[PDB]
Formats: sequence, structure tokens, C-alpha cells
Amino acid sequence: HMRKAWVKTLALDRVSNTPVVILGIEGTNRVLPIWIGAAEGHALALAMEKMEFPRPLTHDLLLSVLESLEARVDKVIIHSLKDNTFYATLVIRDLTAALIDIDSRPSDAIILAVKTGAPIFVSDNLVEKHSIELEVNERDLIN
Amino acid sequence: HMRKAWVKTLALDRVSNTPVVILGIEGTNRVLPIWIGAAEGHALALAMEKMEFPRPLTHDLLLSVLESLEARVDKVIIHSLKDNTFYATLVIRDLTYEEAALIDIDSRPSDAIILAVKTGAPIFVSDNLVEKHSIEL
Repeated sequence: HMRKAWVKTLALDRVSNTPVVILGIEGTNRVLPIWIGAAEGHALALAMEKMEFPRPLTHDLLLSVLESLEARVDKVIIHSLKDNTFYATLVIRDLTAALIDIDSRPSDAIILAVKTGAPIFVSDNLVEKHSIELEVNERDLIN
Repeated sequence: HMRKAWVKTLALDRVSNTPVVILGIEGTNRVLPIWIGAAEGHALALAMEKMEFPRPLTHDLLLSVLESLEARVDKVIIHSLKDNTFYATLVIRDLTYEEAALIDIDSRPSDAIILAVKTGAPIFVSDNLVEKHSIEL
């Protein structure tokens, strides 16, 4: 199935210089990096900072729509890598298995997860094929 | 009490280096300029260009959410302006069905306009704003 992940860290990559996401894979010393666009980075940094703004940003709007339709984000699954691209599923639950799988970028799914506090899962297959494991010196190198 | 509107151009404000949406006003000679940030003007440019990517962008995400909950964008209103900040209303329609079954979600003008462009749905502006804050070409 799928193992639970959280957001370890959101860096700017020290060469290519775009945002990157390190998903920690709960229960393990493994992390999965996903390279996202610049705007999605700034949106995420704001969600991570749990940042109060006097105007609803694009994911606030989305969650309003969910709210308004008595439904709520449930969980968020990053499930495939096809040719340098990461496919995620945003699973809505309809407050009125009443679940809906909606296709999503990982960056979006991961933002909404942060804002709601709803869990993030990563496909087993991803973890095996595409995650990496850190020693002592490896992890320290990024703090 | 409010006028139809549309997106005339997405200009740069080459002083402040920042996008302005220039909304036309159906049946008049004046337009209303709304400043938005660059991330947002790029979102809007992509919509105006009206084209494909393989992956759903955030606003495509949101619409994709609407689809699934039997719902859709009905219209979009820019009602107010306190301190250089414009205040919109995404009105969504309950596609489970009437006039009272409409939803008034508070939204920035950036995301409102963007979601109307994407859907082909009518933008309006409050009589109020047009009176004080519109302008000539």
C-alpha cells in the first residue's frame, strides 16, 4: 500500500536554484525529494510558516469551495513517477467510502495537506525505487 | 446595480514592473485597472492563452474539485475597494439545484478573474467602483 510521509524540509536547491521538497517517510530514515516550480515553493513556504494573511490565496479559495460544499480534504497520495514527473491524487471526503480521488500535482496536494493537517501518503513503489536513505553525515549536511 | 465586464489586456506596469489586469466594461468607453502579483498574472496569461498542459495547475485543480462535487462557476463579482485592495466574490452554483442555492465565496480579484476566464463565465463590476475608479484610454 502506502506509508505515511510528512514534510521534513523545503529548500532552494543549491545549484539549479528552484524549490525542492523533502518528504520524510515516517517510520524510516528515508526521504523523497520532489522538485517543484518557484511559485509553488512560495505558496508552500507560506503554508509551512502557517501564515495568517488578510486575503485568501489560491489554496484558501479552494478549501473554501470544499468547505462551502460540506466536504474536506482527506489525505493526499503521491503515487507515481513517469519520466521525471510526479503524479499525485488529492482525495476529497464528502461530509454529506464517500471518497473522491482527484488527480493533482504533488505540490498542490502537498500544500493542501499542510493547510488542513491531513495526512500525506507515498506509494510503496515510490519509496523503494525513488526514495533515499541518510546516514549520520548525510542529514547533518542540510540544517 | 452592477455592469458586465471582460479582460481587455494583461499589461505590465513597467514602473513597478507588475501586472495589471485591464477589465473592459460592456456598454462604456472606460476600463478598470486591477494590480495583481506576478505569480498571479502568469496564471492569468496562461488562461487567456487558453491552452493545454498535461498536469492540472492550481486553478485547474479547483475547477476539478467543483466538477466532482456537482458544482460550477456561475459568475464573478468585484464588489469593493478598501485600502488599494479589491474584493471579489466567486459565486458558485449548486448543480444539484434555485437562485437561493448560490454560494457567495470571498475571493481575491486575481483568482476570481482567472477562474472566469478558464470557464467562460461572466465577470461583473459594482456600479460603485466603475463610478469612482474606472478611467479613459
